[PDB]
Amino acid sequence: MLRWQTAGESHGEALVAMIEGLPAGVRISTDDIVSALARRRLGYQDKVRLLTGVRHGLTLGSPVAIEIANRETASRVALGEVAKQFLDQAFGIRTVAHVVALGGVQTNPDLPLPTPDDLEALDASPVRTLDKEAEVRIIERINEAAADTLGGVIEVLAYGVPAGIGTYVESDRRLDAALASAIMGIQAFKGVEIGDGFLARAGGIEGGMSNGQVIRVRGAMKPSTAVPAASVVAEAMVRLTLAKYALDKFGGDSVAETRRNLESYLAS
Amino acid sequence: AMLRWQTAGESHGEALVAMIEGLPAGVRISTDDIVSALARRRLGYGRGQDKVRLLTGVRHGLTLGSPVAIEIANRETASRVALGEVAKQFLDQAFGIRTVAHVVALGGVQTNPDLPLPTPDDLEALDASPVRTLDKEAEVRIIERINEAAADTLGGVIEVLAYGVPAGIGTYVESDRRLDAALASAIMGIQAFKGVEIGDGFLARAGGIEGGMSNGQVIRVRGAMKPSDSTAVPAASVVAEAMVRLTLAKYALDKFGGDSVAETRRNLESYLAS
Amino acid sequence: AMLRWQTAGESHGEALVAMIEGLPAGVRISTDDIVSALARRRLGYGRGQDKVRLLTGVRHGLTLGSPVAIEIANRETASRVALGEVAKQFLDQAFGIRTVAHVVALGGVQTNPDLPLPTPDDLEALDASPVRTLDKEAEVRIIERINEAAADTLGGVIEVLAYGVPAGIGTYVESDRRLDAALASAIMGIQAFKGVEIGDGFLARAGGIEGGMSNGQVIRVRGAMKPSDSTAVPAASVVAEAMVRLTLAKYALDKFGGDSVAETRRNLESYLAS
Amino acid sequence: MLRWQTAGESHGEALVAMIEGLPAGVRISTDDIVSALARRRLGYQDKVRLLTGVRHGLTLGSPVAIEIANRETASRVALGEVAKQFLDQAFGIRTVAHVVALGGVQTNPDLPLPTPDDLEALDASPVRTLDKEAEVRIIERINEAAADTLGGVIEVLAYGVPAGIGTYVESDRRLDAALASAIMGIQAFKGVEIGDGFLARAGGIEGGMSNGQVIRVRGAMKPSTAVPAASVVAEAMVRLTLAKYALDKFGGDSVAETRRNLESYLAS
Ligand SMILES: [Cl-]
Ligand SMILES: [Cl-]
Ligand SMILES: [Cl-]
Ligand SMILES: [Cl-]
Ligand SMILES: [Cl-]
Ligand SMILES: [Cl-]
Ligand SMILES: [Cl-]
Ligand SMILES: [Cl-]
Repeated sequence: MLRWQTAGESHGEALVAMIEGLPAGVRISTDDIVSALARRRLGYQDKVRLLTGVRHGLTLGSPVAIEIANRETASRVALGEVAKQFLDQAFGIRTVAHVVALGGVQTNPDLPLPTPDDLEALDASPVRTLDKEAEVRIIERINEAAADTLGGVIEVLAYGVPAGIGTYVESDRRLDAALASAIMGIQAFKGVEIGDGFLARAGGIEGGMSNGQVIRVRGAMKPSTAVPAASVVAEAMVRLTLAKYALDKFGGDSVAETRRNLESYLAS
Repeated sequence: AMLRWQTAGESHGEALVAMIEGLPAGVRISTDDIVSALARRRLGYGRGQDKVRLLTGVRHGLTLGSPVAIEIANRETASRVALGEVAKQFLDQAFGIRTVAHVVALGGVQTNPDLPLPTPDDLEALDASPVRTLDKEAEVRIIERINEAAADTLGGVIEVLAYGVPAGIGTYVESDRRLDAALASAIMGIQAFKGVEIGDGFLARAGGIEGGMSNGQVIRVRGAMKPSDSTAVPAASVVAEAMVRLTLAKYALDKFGGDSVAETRRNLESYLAS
Repeated sequence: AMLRWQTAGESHGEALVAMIEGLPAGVRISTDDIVSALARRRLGYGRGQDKVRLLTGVRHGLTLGSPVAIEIANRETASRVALGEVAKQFLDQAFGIRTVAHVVALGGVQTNPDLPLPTPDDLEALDASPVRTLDKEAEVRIIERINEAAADTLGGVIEVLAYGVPAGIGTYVESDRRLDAALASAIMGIQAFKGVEIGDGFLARAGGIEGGMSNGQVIRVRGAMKPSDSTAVPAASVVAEAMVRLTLAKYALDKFGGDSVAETRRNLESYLAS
Repeated sequence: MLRWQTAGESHGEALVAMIEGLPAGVRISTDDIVSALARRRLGYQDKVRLLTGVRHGLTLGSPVAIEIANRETASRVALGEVAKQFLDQAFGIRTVAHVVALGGVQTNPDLPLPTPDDLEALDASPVRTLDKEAEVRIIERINEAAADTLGGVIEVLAYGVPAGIGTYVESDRRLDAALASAIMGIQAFKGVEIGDGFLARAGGIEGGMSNGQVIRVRGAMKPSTAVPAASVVAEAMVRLTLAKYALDKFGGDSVAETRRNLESYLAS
């Protein structure tokens, strides 16, 4: 079972993150993590060590512990980076995060959904959106406001998820249940939807199981603005939950065995 | 032992079975209580009896502290509603916690938010309403809206409110163990639910949970669902109530413990004296 | 979902109830199988009927994949023995794993270790023996020993053997998740048990588990217990067998999975082809 | 719930141990841990950092992570040291570990049981026993043997445990069940007993619950000798299980609240 723990005080010598149950063969580097941490600072000099579980840039199958030199989101974002690598390398699964509403201003829903290829443009946007018209209105609104007190709605999309991850049983063990819980557990979040949700299309989860479509998770939040950073942190938690459920369903001891189990299932 | 439960049964086998472990000795519970809560899951506006046995864990009308197994005669929601009736009796007797469920929107037709929140004393009236709301005005539009539609295909929004929850249940740690996270999970795990809010979230007020923990105010949980010939939404609210109760029972039991309703009651009384 | 089980019932209430979740569809199981396994828990040398319902999870004699609830008519060991009968049928049908239980010592009187180990084909003979051993010589001394004693106060050592377990079940990681650790826990959690060995441990042979994992040999688990007018030891062996089976079912299900006995069987067949 | 994880490769830059759910107020230092690690080397230059969860020599209530600079038992022994501090400071509970048989030679059971005050004498004994007659026979036997292949039986005693920790319910959640599992999960162990066990007085656990007596746990093992080190490692795991169960039964958020909950229960 993929399991993780974080540690470290706002003003201490280090933050520690530890993840267990990841298979051997995942390519992960400290520069990957430094890069993932920089992204958390974005919105209108991190040092990382991989202490255990890695040799020659690959996971070994043992527990991976990360030391980050410095409330904090760093350690969760670091874990999300490891989860990101694993999901892509083992399954072709990739996520995207963006802000779809901030301070009451909505983005245009008729516009194309962002994709993983839009990552550079989203990092470049001060409020993490491709909707250039909404962005300038959001910026105006931020400037009329203190900044970190404004609310918003964020969205995380997951591509390449194969159908069949989750359970048909009605319980918190369903995939939409686990995701809803992962988001709402983030400070400031007050709501979560799968797809159109309250507006109701399914958002890629139907009857507790992924259906093969894009998974669209939205989180409402209400506590220099904090909304873009929240989208990034939420992406980390969505990645971790997705990694956990995908590994439970197709898990092998090495990334190569894991793909091999995906191709088997997918060929029947 | 954490409060833990399980259900079983096929929609056309002889019986449905529900089991719950971790409940303290001394909860006052009867088959009658359950037959009653089961009746309510059938209410709902349309346009076109239950037998219960307490197989284990109860003696002389009171829980023993051991696992309680319930046989309900015969997807099903009965075993969960039954379970919520047991949680209801525990919450009220040990903590004076009571919940209420109502439909705040159905098929696009919203109710009026200004109207005062329903309270537990409004139960009989809520059961009497075909669409489970106190908004007479809205009830007629919703009925109109159902009539112009197949009924059970319409979705809506439900609300569950919890009165009397003391402050300090849940945790500051940002994780799954937060009370708001567990409730989101409890709702979202019910078939057809696509959304969940604490307070007026997507529009916002904390809804009684701040920083992962109950603050003493009324707790408000909303859920959006979208699936004779009746609508499914009022019943969804009754099921959501069942799961909110179970979660609240679990978390309250964890904080105030006790091997008996009396001891649990004393631990709360003690905690509130600081 | 991990194989998971729960029992309930009071020693003088209407029924005992046992429930097990996570079992694959297609296990062949009948009330009859259970009445039978329940009869065996009563065997034991002395000096001075069961009704079973499969309330859920079974249709046309086969498991459905959903939770299985069992009502046994009426401390008790019946619900665990019932549960072990279900695990027995699963183990044998999905993996060809079968177990045997026997008493290797009682009241200080040891059996002879040189004699060949009992096999599953020795069941009928083991049931026929008042002290559940194939050591005719020892059986008479034990009976002698019981006679010179209150019978149920005498302790002893029991052994459970598991044939056909494939290699690779459990883990290398030094923790609770090792197969030998889980079995130690399964036994030690039974009332009166004070000791547990894998193989000939205290005297030593691996007993089929090395480095936290099954190696393909026969698995051997020993347990030391010390509490008409019969001895309790032969029945303890039957209960220990029930818990060893459940643990083995859990761990095997975790490694070979499958939503059906057929699919699980194919995953093992696949694993053994490397 | 007291929860711990360990990480680190036999030949890597560090070993990491992390423990969560410990209350604020436990006095613990890196010198305590260095000392506990030295004890593991004993039998016929460790550097430790407390990365998180501690300030002014006291736990804060958050997760405690430990870095140890170097199969390994170091990280478990480190966790046992933290567990030791907590158990003594919160409950007056203290443990002892010793070898009661090695290579077939038995110690004298008529002799006084060791106590926590016997710690210096036990560390000083090359085979961890107060039975001086048995010790020289054990040493002879070791010398007649390769050394690390000899088996033995170890014992861990726990003093000051209050009656009532565990459960009467027949399951692996009983205290004797949890302890049996903690020992047997250690490599090389093949058997565990509570009290006289197979010999059968109760060894301090009756009907799944501690009874107020001394808890006596024995572990049979069969893989320069390794038996004394195994006794120390087993003590670490017994400490952790005891800490976990005691905290579940009387746990408060600070050591002071925890004692206070013990005195309450104990006064009724
Ligand atoms: Cl990407
Ligand atoms: Cl907004
Ligand atoms: Cl609606
Ligand atoms: Cl009471
Ligand atoms: Cl004996
Ligand atoms: Cl099948
Ligand atoms: Cl000490
Ligand atoms: Cl020995």
